[PDB]
Amino acid sequence: FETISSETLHTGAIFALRRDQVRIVTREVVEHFGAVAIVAMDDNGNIPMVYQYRHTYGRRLWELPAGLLDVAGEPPHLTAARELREEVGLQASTWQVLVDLDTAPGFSDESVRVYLATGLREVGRTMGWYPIAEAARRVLRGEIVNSIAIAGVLAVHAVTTGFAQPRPLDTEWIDRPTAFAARRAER
Amino acid sequence: FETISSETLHTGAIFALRRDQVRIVTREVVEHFGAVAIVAMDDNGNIPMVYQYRHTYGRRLWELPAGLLDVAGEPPHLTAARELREEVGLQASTWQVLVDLDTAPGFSDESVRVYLATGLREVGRTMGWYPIAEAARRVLRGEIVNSIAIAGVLAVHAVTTGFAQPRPLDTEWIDRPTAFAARRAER
Repeated sequence: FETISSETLHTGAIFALRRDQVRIVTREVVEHFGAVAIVAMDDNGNIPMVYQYRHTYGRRLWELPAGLLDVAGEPPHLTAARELREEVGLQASTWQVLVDLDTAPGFSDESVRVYLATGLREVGRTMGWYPIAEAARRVLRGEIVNSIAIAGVLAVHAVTTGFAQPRPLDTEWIDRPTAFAARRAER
Repeated sequence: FETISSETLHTGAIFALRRDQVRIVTREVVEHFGAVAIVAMDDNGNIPMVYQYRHTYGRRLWELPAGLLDVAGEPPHLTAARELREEVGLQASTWQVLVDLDTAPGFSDESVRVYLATGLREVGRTMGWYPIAEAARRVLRGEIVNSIAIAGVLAVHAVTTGFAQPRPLDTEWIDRPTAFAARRAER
């Protein structure tokens, strides 16, 4: 394919709208920072999940601890650990790549990297702990709909059943976003 | 929460950008038609998947047959069957709700309903057939990243392993989008 022209329609706080002419059709793309989420499994096979309000839906959704890659230069790995700390008060000795997901391939360039964190310590000084199998049944029951949470929960479920394995932190993130970050629209 | 004001920033072909002031912070939402995807499992436990180019990522991705709910009044169920036909030349005797997913809860109201279609007939006159277990391993291997495809594949995988069950077509779709459709910006 060929990108004829690129035009910015609007730049917001967390994303930008750009219209491209493609080889000829209009292709409006929502540039995004990209994000990271964490599936922190304890030694008993349970994971922590948060209950957060999502304006887009006008209600609260059960999700994995997660955050945007809105810190220029900060490694996703670091961002993920920082978020696990802030969100559920946990630090993990081990970090591996569970699954990457492209949220809305149809209109945005956001990609989310989900990590599997184990060897947990409770640090610091709404959320719930769910056994992985129950979290999985919740997904298949519609109680968990957030796309990042679905991927993470079913992915770790496939891992805890012996079906698959996690991955090295250095696993390539094929679609990690870069456009919105490259704009540096701030200051 | 309280929605103070709603302002439309831009209306496109498949989505609209609206900025809301929430109880006070800015909350830009991408209104979407919503979409449907189909996991058509044959009697041997294999499903068809398409290899489609996604401008947002600048490459082709493996996905499930899917389409937008851009047909006013048309039942998702109908849209899904139409898409299964057009995309992979299949008609299914049985239709059940596999899983619903909210793609990007952070900035868009799109929600996607994934159906499990069985009792297949090849009708009519790129895509591939993958055994469910292999499709599942592809996900956990990063070969399948589309969020809708991930949900569908791992969901049917949990079903084919006896872990969970599908659902009636009348299952409630909690976050089926309505805002963009309600605008009726056309003609």
